[PDB]
Amino acid sequence: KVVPLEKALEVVQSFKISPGIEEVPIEKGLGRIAAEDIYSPIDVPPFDRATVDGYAVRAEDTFMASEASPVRLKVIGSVHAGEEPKFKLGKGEAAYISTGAMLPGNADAVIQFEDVERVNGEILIYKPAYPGLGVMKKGIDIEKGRLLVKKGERLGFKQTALLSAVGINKVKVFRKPKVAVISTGNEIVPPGNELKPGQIYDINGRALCDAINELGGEGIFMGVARDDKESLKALIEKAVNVGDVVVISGGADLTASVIEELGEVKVHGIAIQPGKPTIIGVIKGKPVFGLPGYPTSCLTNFTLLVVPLLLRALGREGKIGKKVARLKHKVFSVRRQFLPVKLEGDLAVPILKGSGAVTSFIDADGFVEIPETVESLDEGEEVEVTLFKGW
Repeated sequence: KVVPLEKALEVVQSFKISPGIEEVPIEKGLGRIAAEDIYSPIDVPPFDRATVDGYAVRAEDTFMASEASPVRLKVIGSVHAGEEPKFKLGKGEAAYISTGAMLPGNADAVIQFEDVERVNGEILIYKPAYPGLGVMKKGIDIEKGRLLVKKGERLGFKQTALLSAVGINKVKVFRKPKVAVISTGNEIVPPGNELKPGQIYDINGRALCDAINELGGEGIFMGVARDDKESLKALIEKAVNVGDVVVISGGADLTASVIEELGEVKVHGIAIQPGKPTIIGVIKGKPVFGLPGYPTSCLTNFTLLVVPLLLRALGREGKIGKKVARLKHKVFSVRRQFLPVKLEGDLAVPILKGSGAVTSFIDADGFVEIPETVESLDEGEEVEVTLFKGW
């Protein structure tokens, strides 16, 4: 019973994963996803600071200053980096102050060191200053209450430094959605083991787990399941207990039947190429996906069906990377299909069968969706390409 992609998409949208929220020290925030917006808790700078070395003054005391009749101010103190001024300026009084230091009480301007003449513990001013001169006022860099980090934003070194800059040492991030991954096939064996003729090593299990780790979740490899009822049912049961989501690869009706008896199968077959036999169900409230065994097909279906679910769980609901490009060759195609392509600059190079399953996986940078109609893609004509994340 094949159903359109849109329906399968609506079904996944109906699912909702809530990994929960946790607080981690700021030094452990790198790579995590912010669970909610974060607004600056303080003004930056947190006080009026001098922007040059010179003399803090009450601007008004310099209004009558002229080259002919300079104003004379008495230097009564000083303010250096890190100090909280414990005095204020009276009329006709000034204070030496270094760049970055806090202005003493009543001061509203700083006159550069070179623009005054020092005499007997006093200074001569020949030009009137104005409030704000030589000063970075409190909150002019970043106003208290300003949005610093958005919900769903990944914390890179700039974000963690920013939070540190405003005194934040604990941040609320989404716990990593756990995805239990299973590889199915009588020919599959885990790496490290010796191969017997006829067997191959798992590739999708590791690929899925790490892609999941990369997007922000926690990929847990449950292992390899033989293509039979007992083996598969036992592993799916364990997967359902350790993860919030279960993903199985091994296609290209046993898995569907196992899911059907452990829970419910919402989708069984999708009107697309590849992924025709793709399964989507629910066991004990947890989404379960049965994807194709062919590497690029598993990757394509993973991106189309599982990624949106995971992104939404991380408040990234709608974070798919797309890029336009022109084909390097003509493409013939029947049913709605997604063609794996390699991006060699601004041109999309269609990937072929004979190149091999692994080589195709390596070369696939993304896919181009060709309408259920059909026709030919011809050369160039620019096509939208959904990329397979990155790195």
